[PDB]
Amino acid sequence: PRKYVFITGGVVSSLGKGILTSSLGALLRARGYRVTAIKIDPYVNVDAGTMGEVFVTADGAETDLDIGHYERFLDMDLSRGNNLTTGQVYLSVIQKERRGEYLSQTVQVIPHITDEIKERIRKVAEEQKAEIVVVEVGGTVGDIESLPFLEAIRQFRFDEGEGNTLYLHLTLVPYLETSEEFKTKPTQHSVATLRGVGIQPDILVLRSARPVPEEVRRKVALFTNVRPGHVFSSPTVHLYEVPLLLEEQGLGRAVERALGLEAVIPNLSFWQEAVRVLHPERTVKIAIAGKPDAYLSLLEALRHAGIKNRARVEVKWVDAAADLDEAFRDVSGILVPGGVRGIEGKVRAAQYARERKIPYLGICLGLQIAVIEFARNVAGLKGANSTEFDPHTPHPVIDLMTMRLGDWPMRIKPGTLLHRLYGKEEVLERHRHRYEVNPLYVDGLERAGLVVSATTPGMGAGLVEAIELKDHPFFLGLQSHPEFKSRPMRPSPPFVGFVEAALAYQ
Amino acid sequence: PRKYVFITGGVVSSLGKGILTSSLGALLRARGYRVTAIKIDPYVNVDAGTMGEVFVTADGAETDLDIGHYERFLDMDLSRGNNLTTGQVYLSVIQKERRGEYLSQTVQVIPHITDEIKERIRKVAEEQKAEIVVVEVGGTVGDIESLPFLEAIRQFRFDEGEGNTLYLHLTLVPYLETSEEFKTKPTQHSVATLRGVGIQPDILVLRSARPVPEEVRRKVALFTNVRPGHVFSSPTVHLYEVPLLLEEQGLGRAVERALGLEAVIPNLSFWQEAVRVLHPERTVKIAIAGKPDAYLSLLEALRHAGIKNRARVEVKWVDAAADLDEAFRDVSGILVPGGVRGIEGKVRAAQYARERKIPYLGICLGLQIAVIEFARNVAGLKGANSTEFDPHTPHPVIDLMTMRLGDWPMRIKPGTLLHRLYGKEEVLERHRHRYEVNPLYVDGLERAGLVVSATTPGMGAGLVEAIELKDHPFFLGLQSHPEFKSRPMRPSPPFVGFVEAALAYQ
Amino acid sequence: PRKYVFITGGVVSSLGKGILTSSLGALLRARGYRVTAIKIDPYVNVDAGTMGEVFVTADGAETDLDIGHYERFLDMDLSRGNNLTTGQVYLSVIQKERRGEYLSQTVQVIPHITDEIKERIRKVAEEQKAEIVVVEVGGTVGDIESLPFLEAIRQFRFDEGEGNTLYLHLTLVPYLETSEEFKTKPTQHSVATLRGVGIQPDILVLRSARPVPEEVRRKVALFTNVRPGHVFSSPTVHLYEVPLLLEEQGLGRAVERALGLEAVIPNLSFWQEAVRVLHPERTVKIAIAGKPDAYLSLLEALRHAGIKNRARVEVKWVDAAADLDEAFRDVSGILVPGGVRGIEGKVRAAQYARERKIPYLGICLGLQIAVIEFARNVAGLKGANSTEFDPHTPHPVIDLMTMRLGDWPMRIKPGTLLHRLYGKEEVLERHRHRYEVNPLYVDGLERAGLVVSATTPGMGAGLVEAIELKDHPFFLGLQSHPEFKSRPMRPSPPFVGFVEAALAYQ
Amino acid sequence: PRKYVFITGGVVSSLGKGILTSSLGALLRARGYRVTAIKIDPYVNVDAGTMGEVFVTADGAETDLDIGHYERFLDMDLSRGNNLTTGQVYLSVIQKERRGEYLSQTVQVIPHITDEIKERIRKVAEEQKAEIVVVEVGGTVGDIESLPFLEAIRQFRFDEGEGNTLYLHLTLVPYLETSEEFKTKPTQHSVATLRGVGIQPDILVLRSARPVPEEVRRKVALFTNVRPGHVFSSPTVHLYEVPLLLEEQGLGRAVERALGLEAVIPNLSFWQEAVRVLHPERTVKIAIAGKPDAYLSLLEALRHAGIKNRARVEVKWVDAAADLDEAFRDVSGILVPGGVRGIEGKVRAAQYARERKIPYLGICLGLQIAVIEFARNVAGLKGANSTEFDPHTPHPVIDLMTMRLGDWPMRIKPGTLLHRLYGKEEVLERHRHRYEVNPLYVDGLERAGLVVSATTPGMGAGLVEAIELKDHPFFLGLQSHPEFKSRPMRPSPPFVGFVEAALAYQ
Repeated sequence: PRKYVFITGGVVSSLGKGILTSSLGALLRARGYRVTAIKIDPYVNVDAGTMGEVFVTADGAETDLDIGHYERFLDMDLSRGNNLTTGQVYLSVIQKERRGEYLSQTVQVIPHITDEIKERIRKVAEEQKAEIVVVEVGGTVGDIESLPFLEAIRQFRFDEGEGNTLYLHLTLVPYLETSEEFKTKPTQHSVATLRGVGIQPDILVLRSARPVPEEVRRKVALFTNVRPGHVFSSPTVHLYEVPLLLEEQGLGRAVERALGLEAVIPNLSFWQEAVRVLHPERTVKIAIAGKPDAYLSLLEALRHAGIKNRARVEVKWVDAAADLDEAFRDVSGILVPGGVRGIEGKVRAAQYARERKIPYLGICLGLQIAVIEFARNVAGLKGANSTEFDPHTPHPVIDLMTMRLGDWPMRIKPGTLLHRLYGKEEVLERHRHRYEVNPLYVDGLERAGLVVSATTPGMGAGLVEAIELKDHPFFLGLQSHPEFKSRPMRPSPPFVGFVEAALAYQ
Repeated sequence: PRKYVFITGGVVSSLGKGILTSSLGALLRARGYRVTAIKIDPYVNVDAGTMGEVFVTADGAETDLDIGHYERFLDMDLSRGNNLTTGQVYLSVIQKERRGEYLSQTVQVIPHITDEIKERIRKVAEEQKAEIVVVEVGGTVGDIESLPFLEAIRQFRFDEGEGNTLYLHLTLVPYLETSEEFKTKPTQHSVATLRGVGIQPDILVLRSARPVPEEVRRKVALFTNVRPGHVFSSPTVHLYEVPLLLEEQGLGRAVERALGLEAVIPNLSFWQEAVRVLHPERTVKIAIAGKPDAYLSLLEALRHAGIKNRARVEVKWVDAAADLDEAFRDVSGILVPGGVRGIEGKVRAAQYARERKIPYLGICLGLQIAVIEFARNVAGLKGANSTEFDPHTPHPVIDLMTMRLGDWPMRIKPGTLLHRLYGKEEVLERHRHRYEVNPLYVDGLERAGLVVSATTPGMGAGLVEAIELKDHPFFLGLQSHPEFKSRPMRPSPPFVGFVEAALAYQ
Repeated sequence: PRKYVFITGGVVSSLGKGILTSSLGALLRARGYRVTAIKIDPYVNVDAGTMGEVFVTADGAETDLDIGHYERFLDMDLSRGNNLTTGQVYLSVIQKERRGEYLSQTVQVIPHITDEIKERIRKVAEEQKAEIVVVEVGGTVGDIESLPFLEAIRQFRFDEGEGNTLYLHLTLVPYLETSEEFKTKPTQHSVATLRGVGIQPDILVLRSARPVPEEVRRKVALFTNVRPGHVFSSPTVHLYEVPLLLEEQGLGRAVERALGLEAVIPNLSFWQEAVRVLHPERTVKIAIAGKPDAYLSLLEALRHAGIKNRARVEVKWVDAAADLDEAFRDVSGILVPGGVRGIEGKVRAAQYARERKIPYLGICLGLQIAVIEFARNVAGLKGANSTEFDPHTPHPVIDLMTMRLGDWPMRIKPGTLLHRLYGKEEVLERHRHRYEVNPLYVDGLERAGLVVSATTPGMGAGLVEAIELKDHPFFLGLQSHPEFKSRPMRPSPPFVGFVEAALAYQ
Repeated sequence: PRKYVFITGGVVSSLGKGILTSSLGALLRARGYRVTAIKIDPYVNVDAGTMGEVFVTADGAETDLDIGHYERFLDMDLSRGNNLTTGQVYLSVIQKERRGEYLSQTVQVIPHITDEIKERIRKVAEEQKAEIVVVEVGGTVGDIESLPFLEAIRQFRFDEGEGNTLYLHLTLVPYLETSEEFKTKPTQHSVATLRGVGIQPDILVLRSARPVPEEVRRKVALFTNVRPGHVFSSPTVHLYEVPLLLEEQGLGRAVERALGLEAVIPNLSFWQEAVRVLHPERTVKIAIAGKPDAYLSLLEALRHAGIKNRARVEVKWVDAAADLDEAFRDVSGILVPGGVRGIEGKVRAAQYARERKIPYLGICLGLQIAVIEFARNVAGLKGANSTEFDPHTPHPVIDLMTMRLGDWPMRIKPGTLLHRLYGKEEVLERHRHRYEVNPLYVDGLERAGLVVSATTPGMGAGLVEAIELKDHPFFLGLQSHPEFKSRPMRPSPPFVGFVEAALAYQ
């Protein structure tokens, strides 16, 4: 029987519910279960494409960044089905009643919208063969946008039967220094609101400025009709330790028993060894061309890399005149991420990284920038540009034709720098872009020394996917967003390679 | 400054809020104000077309039947803009965010859905030049489907300023015979729920099995923070007296003062004279071919007619073997309404009404039935039928090509029975049908004695709009639904004529 | 393990929750369980003495009339402990904190007031050796006066463990004739309010103008998270059939299983036979001197009597010039109940009943009235009166010294009319009065023919308890309220005797 | 017309509502209004005597410490009537219904308890001739203990009419460093709960870890239906500046206009000059014999004193072997406060302060300790003690006979050290103690050099009120708690004198 663990938030948002969901899911995987995670975003937006970073799943769905957390903690490919919104649900039901599919019935929030919500939850869990599905409800309990979702998950208790559903609630326990006292009132009120929509939480996670004492934890239990052993503290601490400490506190065992599952000692060797590496062995500083959650998967990628290279990575944020030497001193690498509203400054950094032999990695726009840079100062195409930043450029080396989305096959040219990192001839990488290297200028660029180490069969295409130079210690650029597939258990090669050269340059 | 009177319902629905809205609006018109009414239906259906009768406005919108009440009490043409639903609102906002119109913003119920709601209310009121707009909120206060609408109307207090908004709340006051006591608790709780969403009602209307005593009314006032003079009883009583009694109780004056309007004695002569006629002068019984709210506008039309002919009309519901003579004894007229799932029985009644010279009126399907009937037993086209009830008939006198919606121009053929009733050459009537008289069979039908007293220039067309026979005392059929435009101040001619002949046949 | 069944009410009061509580308790006794009932009255009054009738328990407590229902259905003596009020609870806790018993703690509603509430519930159940205790919460769910009590009973689920508590909720399902439809919305909202204070009802009882259809019952179940088999109808029907029909519907079995009790066919022979007698065999009409719930136990007593005498009793309410003959024609008995504000009219009826040999029974004041009457027109003590209605009377045959409360021993004088009815020499009867027969006038009254068939040893006393006359077919008066101990399984003798003579007089 | 400003708290308690109430009241006094403050404590305790410090008013009432804040900010004597509790209210109403004062009525929370609450508020305001009364509701909005009080203050809007009541609500706006963002959700929810009990706050005060930005303040306004100009920040900052900054923000003007009062520039010279002194001119450190809110009035007294002596006072908390010299180095004074559970250690400090000529001040127990000390090592009465700490002492110099409460007249012996400080012959000081100097030992103590500089005429007495020694630079002890009357506008002499000598000893 499939088990469902619902996680809601109260008092205030931003208390790390995404990580909580991710960590609980990992704790369940470490017990040998087939797990999946679903993020419910109560906003009216159909998806996150009109929008913090927008994560992209293999199927091309644009989603909330929590999906990326879930993928990294579960080491699992998710899909559009794992990110539910108010817009999707309402649009879906509305179009159905327009097609008369409800057979002249009067469609209401309950049960029509709620039925749609539960159906989507079950559908994705099915397709993903999940034994335990962790569903995180976005927003804060109380706001009206979450009501249809709260009623939907509440109904699961009856639908699934005894022992197959569990409700966790994350809340804030303010700490007042003046009085030096913890306040449990907000938690009490939030739980009362939950009960008001018909839900009694089984487990409570408390987040506070300081770790929550058992005395305070026992108080919260007494006033929320929650067993003391089911109240936990969620202190501020390397995100990789989160699942470790939660397991140590008993959250794993708690969820396990409440779900009617025979206890299974969890294998947390990976996470332990991961945090182990996280005193390192070395420490290199790389520069990122740009002006936090906007680069979450990017930063995580550098993290994974640092680990594979038993080395800590510091990140200096360079915001791109010729006053670079300083901005780039004490740095062993330059990374131009995907993007915007001004590109010459980066075109400058690419130029610099290229002539000073500083490890370089351009993602999406970062690749197009190196190409614009190469074309100008090497291929001799003055004013070369992307039609995105100059529609009238005489040399549109980057032109048209978020269009390419999700996984796209990339064919790696043998014996290239790109081939060394992947060690394979073909791989899939996720896309989200509308501009590409102009086919017409590809001949001339290679004649000048620009290497096209990757292209796509299409899906559909035949476009350039990666560029490099046989000539600097490390100069690579890819059109896709390799960070999106990067996982702590499997770092993205471009970043592993980039970090390596940064260590060699050190 | 435009005034807004919002009317909500509590405890239970079906207490006559539509009539309350209509009556208040009429009381305001009798004071010389430009008024309009808006019905908010919280269901997810975009409109009422996938669905009680479905009213059709002049612009072709399919709406809740309350619109028809508003049109009849206000003697005013309304539009799709006067019937707001959850589907419309959400679909509208969703499509806007898909077109990026929200400029990368995160769309939420508040303020995006609520802004859309208020915008639609103001838009329609503008186009209709309303000085006072009465907005009725469907559903019952408390259910979650109404929350976005309750928050939207609540915001009007602040947006419109002091003296420009008023909130009325209709509730049920159960009466327990055993104890012989009135119960005000439900009202108290409902008002508390309203306050919970931020609304304090200014006026309360109490509906009970028996009229509500001032003692009970004064109690409700004490426990709802509502002035005693602002608590009224809504007893069961001819619907036309409703506005009269409400005015007599002081509801008119109350609304007037709360809105900051100098008192104006209302001119209720029409309604008074209307109820005056409603001991009549005569009394004819007509038969309606069919199996209540499903024929609301139909029945109202007969009501208006009876009034124009200073005569009361009884309605025997005939559900169509040759055992008609009985079913049609003591009756002076036969009416076949628009429709379905079986038509031969009506084809029989048309046949009967035709050979026994019994006043006949067919609406929509009722016209097509007389044509099928004529074609068979007069034009000699055995098995003649509409392709709607027999796609394989050898003589599809009624075929294809709710397609035609709203007002369509009808050209009345001079000196016909149809011309006598309308006394004009051209008029507009509202449509809602997909089947029409087949052009190919029109020649042969007239040669047999069937008169085409009306057709349409199109919009688009050239189709038959009305049929009759120079030969029986009254035999008429129209493709449109003339009942939809019928108002107590202006009865629909086809029904006025139909009732007349019924009196002559008497 | 002791089981607790809590019964709450929603929407409106007065739906017969007292009878529901009584009936459920009887259904449980018919299964061989030791049962007790507790009435919680949320008003601030300490008890019902400052106040519908005020019932008096054997220990002298003045309580709500529901206690009398419980005693009659359970055939059980209850005590002050079975009627809990807000005043008692708060006064109790307040006096405790004044005596520092809370050890310098800050006393709050929760847990101090709530602890007091649960403690009183358990205390009484203990003393009464109850296996299943039915607790009825007065008032309507939602009002703030019941909050401390709702929180207290809610806590019992956790305190008592799984299978030992059950929550029943009685609500109103309005019926609208116009629409001819049942409304379940109020029930839905009331249940939502219950959930808001943390309670999910296990069983729902629906009360409506007409019996509630399974269709409506199944709807309520769907929208209240209550199993369909746990939703019952509480129709209007002889109160003695109530437990019968509730058992037939499955309420007995339902409660049984939810409490984890092996099913036990109930023995409902008594109730069946009782309703059996209730087409009678005869039918006598008696008159009650007075101007409904005010005489509940009185009327029940006549009911019990009628049953013992296989005869139906009609009650003509006589409100006491010499125009009695009419007021007392077609009547075979006169009863002057306890009381007031005017007594001469009754003094007249006593006079009449005495000279016309009409069976007479005076309770409390009714006895004192016969004595005033005898003293005047037989003992020749002009102006004889009670100092309660004439402090200056020259012959205070009734004087001072609700003072005597509860059970008081009565010694029946052998071979008297009072001895024939009780067939015993000594019994206990419940009191509630301050005025007594004046000792000084007792000698002279007997010399005139007034028989003192009962007195009290005291407790404390030596006062007259009953009077009669060897001379009329039946003339009896008691100082106590024998109706209070009258039970359908054991009618009160004075009433059994009174009804008998009424049959003989017939 | 009397104005009422109600102040409630939400989200969590302890945000400084007492100071807020005090500060607003002072801002109103600085405008020339007659003001008073009332503290409502929802706990069930009748008063604070069974209990943070317990403040004592002139009439002998034992109250919450907020009363002391109000007295200090308003420079006004308050009474038991200014501290309302749930116990008082319920006990009061209960005793009234027991005396039948409600005339057989059924007493309920509403309106009986609520009527009692409003009556007490108005009664005290009357007796205190208040033009504007500031009422602070203890507890947090939402908890059920405050419901009767919230309903009572809500009713004032209707009772007092337009422009005479204003509602202020203090809430917490958590600040999350990780996100570096302010959270307004809790405020939104708390305001929604207030609206749920029928109250819409007119003004909001926001308390956060960091001052609240106008951006956040404007957001809160948008989501609480509160004008932006009526939203203020309550930052952490000398408590005397509080009223200054609140006035600078516009809170004074805001309250003024909402109350319909013509603006009046406030005279805040005192508070300004007070904070002016608070960089001082000097700085002495005194020791307090003991182990925070427990000594609030005590500490405030030292504060007032420091001000009168243009000097800052540091407080070293000495917890009383002969290892004093250290514990008392760098200190210029010793203060033994009222109290307990162990006194020898203090007896030691008194001894030390006496032989080393260190300014000493004993309050209540502090005086009795100096007497026990004197009697032993000067009067030669070995084992001398108070029967409170040794019922068997052979020399009970302190014995019996919180008994003496509130203001008691003290007669100052001319030309004494006690006379120099007060400069008057007679004054009133507040008491709260049961033990007194034993009359029998007074002769012998003076013969040994102990000076009785004060006694009481009684009320009732003739007991010692103060002791000193002509011989050390400053050695004083009083039986009363002079700190209770100490106000920043009028420091308590004993403390002014004590601080002076501490400066001289410096």
